[PDB]
Amino acid sequence: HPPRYVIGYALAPKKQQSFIQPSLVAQAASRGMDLVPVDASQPLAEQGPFHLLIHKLYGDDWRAQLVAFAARHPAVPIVDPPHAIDRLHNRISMLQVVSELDHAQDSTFGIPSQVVVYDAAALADFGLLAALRFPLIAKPLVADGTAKSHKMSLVYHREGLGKLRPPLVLQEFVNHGGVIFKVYVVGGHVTCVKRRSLPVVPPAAFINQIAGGLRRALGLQLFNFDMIRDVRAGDRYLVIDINYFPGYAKMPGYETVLTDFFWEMVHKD
Amino acid sequence: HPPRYVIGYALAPKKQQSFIQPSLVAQAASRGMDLVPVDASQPLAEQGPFHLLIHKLYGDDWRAQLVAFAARHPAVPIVDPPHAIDRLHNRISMLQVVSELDHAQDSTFGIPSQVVVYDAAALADFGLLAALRFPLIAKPLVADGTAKSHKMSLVYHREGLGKLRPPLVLQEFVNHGGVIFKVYVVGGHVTCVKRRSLPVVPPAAFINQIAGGLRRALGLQLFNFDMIRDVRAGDRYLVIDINYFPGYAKMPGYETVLTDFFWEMVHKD
Ligand SMILES: [Cl-]
Ligand SMILES: [Cl-]
Repeated sequence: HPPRYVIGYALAPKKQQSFIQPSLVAQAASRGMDLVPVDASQPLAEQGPFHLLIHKLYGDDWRAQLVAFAARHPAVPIVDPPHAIDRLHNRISMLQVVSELDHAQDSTFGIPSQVVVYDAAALADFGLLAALRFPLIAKPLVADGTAKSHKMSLVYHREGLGKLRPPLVLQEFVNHGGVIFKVYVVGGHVTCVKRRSLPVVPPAAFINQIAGGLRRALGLQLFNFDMIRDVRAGDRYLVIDINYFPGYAKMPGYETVLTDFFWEMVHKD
Repeated sequence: HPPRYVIGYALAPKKQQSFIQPSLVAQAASRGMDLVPVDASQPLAEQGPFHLLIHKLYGDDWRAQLVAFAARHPAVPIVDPPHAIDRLHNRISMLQVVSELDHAQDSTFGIPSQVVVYDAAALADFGLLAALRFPLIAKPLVADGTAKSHKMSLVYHREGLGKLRPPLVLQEFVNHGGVIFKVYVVGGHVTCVKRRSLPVVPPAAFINQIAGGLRRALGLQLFNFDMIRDVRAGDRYLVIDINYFPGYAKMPGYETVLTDFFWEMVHKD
């Protein structure tokens, strides 16, 4: 009796293997939603009508197909738009966006200061590096997340630092008490994981406002953010990283969370 | 007998006053080129045919008119495209682009390392700031050049630093021997000014290759860059700033340089 919605999905085979699971496909179809793979080997405008597109692909060809799609079909949502995803690719611009949140709660929300190093010479000669407290978080300045060496790494000593490839961004990583909070966000829904960095949770209303703010600022429905407590004061939180469309299939109950999401998106008013 | 070219110009009144001078307009017309102001109070597609557009305006309305213009008239050059100008607005992304030049000359070309500070708290608490050698160069992280307080400033002491507005980018400014080189570029043409920062020139072939590289990397025909010698080694140069469409009317002979440019652009093959 009631009509059916197509969710097209354009994902790499490994993301497909991990995120598109029998349980997801079956729950979604049970509620009237058909997850349908997108032929990477064929144009998007040549592909069957969609009420919703989700993807995690990069590259000029894909972005092009999506811009075309967006022009041709303004009412069909894209999760997430390529321009919104680009906002994550420069670490310094990403954190620029997070700076623009209003904080106007009894918990405070800061961004950590960063050192940017652009060449081999600087990595050896820059005096300021010799007054940095290890361990350090290092990330290439522009990445995307695709290459394995576009990921955050710890550095325990100067010698480890000198073997990294510039341009990179460094952050002191010492005020956190050995605890990271990975926060997974799916539209208006938030979930939170204490993890022990170096291989006592924040107030839930606070985390919700932060997730709310990042979502409005980045224009992404699917991300996680890492945060730490500043254990100097013990009421101050710092966002240290944001990653697009993370590995939700590790969270139990993810199929229910993503199916409710998919359904919210295909009733977008 | 030979045909005439229209150069449309969209500039703020103060840039108009300084750059559009009787000598320019008269030299250009003498060579068959009509500089014609653009009605800011009317749409661009409603304005008379142009063989060339030069502008120094910012804002979503202008960028829109230009994107439209670019779609409708691909063969008409725009100096410079808005997306190319945006490449200058984040100091860290700007220097990212300059990092990507090949250097493959007996002179070396580096980028200085930068500290990025995002909030008031960090400006007071960040330990790394207390091991920085003054004087410092400070610039807001995103600017555009429009507001007067979107310009590079010197900082002589910690107390001066604590009164600046984050997010900002800091650079140690101590290795330069008190000498800045402002380098003005107009398409393939370069010119060079020794200036005494804190209120013995580089090889010309070196400066030309750098200007060449920045021009190809940024996709801007009209900029200047500031460079210093590293006076430790005395053969190593660092780009410390780039500014779109600078005050050429201060250089004597600028009318001849810009008229030859305008003419090169309206024979673009
Ligand atoms: Cl997954
Ligand atoms: Cl001028």
